[PDB]
Amino acid sequence: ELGASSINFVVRVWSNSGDLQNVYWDVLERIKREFDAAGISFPYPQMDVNFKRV
Amino acid sequence: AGNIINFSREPVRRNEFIIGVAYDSDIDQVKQILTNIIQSEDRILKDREMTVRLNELGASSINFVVRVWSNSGDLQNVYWDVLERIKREFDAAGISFPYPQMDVNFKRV
Amino acid sequence: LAAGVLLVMFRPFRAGEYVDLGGVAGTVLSVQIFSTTMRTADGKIIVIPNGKII
Ligand SMILES: CCCCCCCCCCCC
Repeated sequence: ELGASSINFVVRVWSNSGDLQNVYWDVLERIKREFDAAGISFPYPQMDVNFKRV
Repeated sequence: AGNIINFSREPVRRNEFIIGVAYDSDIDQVKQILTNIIQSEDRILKDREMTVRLNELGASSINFVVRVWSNSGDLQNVYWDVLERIKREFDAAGISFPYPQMDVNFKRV
Repeated sequence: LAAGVLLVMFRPFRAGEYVDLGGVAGTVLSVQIFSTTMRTADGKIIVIPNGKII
């Protein structure tokens, strides 16, 4: 999807019902670490402001 | 003709904290601080599961989740004590709870 | 009573199985004649009439 302030990626993976939450947490933490190290940036809410009556 | 949510039935219940810190906060430091906070409370049952780990990448912060079990009589008290201690430790350690954030791009300067 | 009999005969769930009986989720503790008892992940006990479940 092309969101308002970011482009959302989707990741879907299958795992045993006993390892669902654990794999979710591990993958999320690893995703954050890799993106921080690689350069990819999670963006804050964005907004273009046009000034008038300066 | 409806569900009957009984609380006083089970002698042990769970507390859930949602802590949102800045995006530059060290994950390892936050996890260690939370673990030390929840391991020093004597009213938190150590037999049960004590989960503290990154739970979500919010719009302005990364939310951590803390889950701890305690007797039904000590639920609210442990919640309040743990919340106050969390705030104090984060303030002393350096971790910062962020205000709502927003990137503004200027035009027609 | 009829719903409980049906749930005993046809077994959509058994004691110890995580289920979501219409907006409420938790491990099933026991199925009885008039209602079944489940324990939500939070740690509280919920009693649901069998007819509503069915
Ligand atoms: C009080 C009524 C008890 C009987 C409920 C009906 C059970 C029908 C089962 C049919 C299985 C094929």
